[PDB]
Amino acid sequence: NHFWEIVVQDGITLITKEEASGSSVTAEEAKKFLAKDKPSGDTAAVFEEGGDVDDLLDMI
Amino acid sequence: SLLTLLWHCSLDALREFFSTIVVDAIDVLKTFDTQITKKMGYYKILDVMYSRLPNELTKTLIKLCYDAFTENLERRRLYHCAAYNCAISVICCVFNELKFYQSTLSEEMSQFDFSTGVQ
Repeated sequence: NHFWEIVVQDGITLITKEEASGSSVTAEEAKKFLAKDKPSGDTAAVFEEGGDVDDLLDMI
Repeated sequence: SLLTLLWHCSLDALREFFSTIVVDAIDVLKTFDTQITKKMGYYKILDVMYSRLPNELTKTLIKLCYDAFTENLERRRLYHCAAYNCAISVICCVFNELKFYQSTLSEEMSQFDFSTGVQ
């Protein structure tokens, strides 16, 4: 329901490496900006075979 | 009888007739042999009516066909074939992608044919 979004806006520092500064900051910043979505298709997830039914229901 | 007309009658009339019998077939879609016979006929008419072009309810009825075959007395196998052929029909435009989820002389001659009245 809520997750690391508020971490991202609050844990804005030190969520990655910091033992040799200069790469520490770059890695931390990279983890701040999380790596923007991909499809999967029906018959591939929880309750697979409603998905085709999902693909069945619009000819208004 | 019917399939001859259905496969051949004017496509515009097909629109009219099917639209006239959409819910007329929706309800009846869902001794017992008579039920099975009517259901064969329904599949045999829906599949051919699908064959032309894709009301608002049209969305749902598709699913109500597939399950019909999925059952795990020979009339029952005929029913399985009926449902499966109907699905094969309806799967044309829907799931168009893969993963289908298994003269003087002539006129006078006719005038004389008229005179005898027999061709």
